[PDB]
Amino acid sequence: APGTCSIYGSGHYITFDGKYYDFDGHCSYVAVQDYCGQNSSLGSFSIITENVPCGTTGVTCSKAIKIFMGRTELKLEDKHRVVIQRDHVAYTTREVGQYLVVESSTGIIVIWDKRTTVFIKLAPSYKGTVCGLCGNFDHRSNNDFTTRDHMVVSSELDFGNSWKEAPTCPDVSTNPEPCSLNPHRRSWAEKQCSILKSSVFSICHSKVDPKPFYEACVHDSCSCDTGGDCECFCSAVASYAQECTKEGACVFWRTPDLCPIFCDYYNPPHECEWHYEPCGNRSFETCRTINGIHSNISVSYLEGCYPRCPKDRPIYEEDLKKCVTADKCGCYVEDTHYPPGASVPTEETCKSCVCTNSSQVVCRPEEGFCYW
Ligand SMILES: *[C@@H]1O[C@H](CO)[C@@H](O)[C@H](O)[C@H]1NC(C)=O
Ligand SMILES: [Ca+2]
Repeated sequence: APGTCSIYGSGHYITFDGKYYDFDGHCSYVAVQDYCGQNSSLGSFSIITENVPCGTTGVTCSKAIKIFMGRTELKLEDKHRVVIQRDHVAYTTREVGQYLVVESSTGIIVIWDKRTTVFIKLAPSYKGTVCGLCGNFDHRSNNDFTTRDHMVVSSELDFGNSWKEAPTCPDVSTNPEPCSLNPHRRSWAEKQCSILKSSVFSICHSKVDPKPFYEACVHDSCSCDTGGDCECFCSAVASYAQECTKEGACVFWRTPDLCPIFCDYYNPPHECEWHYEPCGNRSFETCRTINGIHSNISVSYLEGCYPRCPKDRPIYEEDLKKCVTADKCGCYVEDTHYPPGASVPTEETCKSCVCTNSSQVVCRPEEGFCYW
């Protein structure tokens, strides 16, 4: 029973609690934090999305995600996870299918597709104790629009604006209407996006209502008018797929003509490792699934290109893109991978260290005084 916030395409949001709503601000904003009480200082983590305008109609798209876990700051930007400041909470950074996943010992998962979409998973412990654009995760939709000042509002725009992180950003006064703005895109938009209501997604229509996702798929196909509309369309179908695969109803919607994916590209010369899985596979073992964070909270189900490793080397080792035996993974220290044999660094005195040929990190003193 975790909660999931979604932020995708050109300004669409799904609170932990099931409220769909659009908001298009050109600022950084608080997707969710637990600094939500009366005290400035009382809380743990904030997750920020930096949004930018995308297209000419005035909509805005998510471009980066900032993660604060206590005094630690991470950014997801330019297809990377980069570290801005660190002193220590534990997090691990895996690539999973299409996505890039940051996972923390404290119940927090960020799932990012390296473009406009992010999912945020919180462990059930956080119920009630969060706030921001994702709501407060208390099973009640009616009340997610709580301003940073603890007032309830009906206005999408007041809500969103009160969760801006830099006060010099201007406020939003209007919610753009891209299809009326760009009627010459209405037809293509409604045709492509009509897959979401078609037979292909039949099984999911019991579990997830496709109206909001269809409407945002059209929104975006009209608003992506500067280049690259097929990525806005495909992103928008994929967000729906996800909710399905979550709520049980994995759909194989991709085809060579519609939103093709090129997993075969990653295959070496005479091999057939890499393959598209539309629902992941739950028993996917990587070197980082085994030696990093192990939360109750599942990410296996994401679509992407996955490798198939042999019996003789069942464990995919992300960092060197090779298959290996569990004991030849290497070492992880502060989410940094050292291979067997490599030397592991040490802000400690007279103490040298090594990652062994068995994926353990062990240290040795140096008597050059200092001893055992
Ligand atoms: C909470 O606010 C009080 C003042 O209301 C302040 O003394 C305190 O340092 C703040 N943070 C805490 C107690 O962690
Ligand atoms: Ca709520």
